[PDB]
Amino acid sequence: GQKNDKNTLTVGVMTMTDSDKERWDKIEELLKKENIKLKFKEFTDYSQPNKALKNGEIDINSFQHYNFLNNWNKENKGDLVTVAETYISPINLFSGTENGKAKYSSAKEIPNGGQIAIPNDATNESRALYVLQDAGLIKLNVSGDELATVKNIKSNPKNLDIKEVDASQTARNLASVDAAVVNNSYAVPAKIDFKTSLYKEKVNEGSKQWINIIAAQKNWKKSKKAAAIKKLIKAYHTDAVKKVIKKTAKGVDEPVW
Ligand code: MET
Repeated sequence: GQKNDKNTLTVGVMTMTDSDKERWDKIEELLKKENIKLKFKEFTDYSQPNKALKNGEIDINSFQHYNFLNNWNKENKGDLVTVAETYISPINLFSGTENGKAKYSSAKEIPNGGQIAIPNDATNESRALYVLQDAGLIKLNVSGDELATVKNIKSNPKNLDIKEVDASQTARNLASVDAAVVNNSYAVPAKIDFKTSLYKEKVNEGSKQWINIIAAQKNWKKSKKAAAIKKLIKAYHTDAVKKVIKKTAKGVDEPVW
């Protein structure tokens, strides 16, 4: 059956944006030459694909950054591994909206006692708190690779309430809160207007932790899928695919190969 078919790979992804479709189209097209067939399982929530991969419902996934992976392994006693890097996806603080329009043109306009929604998984929660500091809204007593929670807020001059919600729910909150940090995987399908960005995460040598990856089981190299996974990586790391991602996700996803 499929799990023991050397020429089929089942890939776990989030609900596909148009740019996701186009890039996986090109990968598929390139993999015909190798007689590999791709199948996709789409997930709606970040807690799902690593569970599905451990359970062997999928052969690899392509949805997360290194941090999320390491953290997920820890919370779950998992042993999933990184097989390759894909793109980085600098995250934004987006203005809350009223009848669809931005309430604020810059972070400094966020009112005293206002509310900001962020992801509630350790690594994206922390990522978002670092963006708030960069946007000039808060100060943290922790720096660099060190994880942050609300407990690390040592300055909050506008007395903002930080509402920790699921990464999948930050977008939905924008109509109810003053601003939210929203992963692009969610921001694009929610059809958020990116003019409402009040701050875009910066990319430096310290951003390797937010590089997205393809993940597999620890023993994938001894599995029926080893050859197909290697071929998939070669197909992903082409100019053809790099061009597709840059064209269709310029400023959203940036290939790192
Ligand atoms: C599930 S960890 C977050 C991954 C998302 N694609 C990002 O780079 O923000």
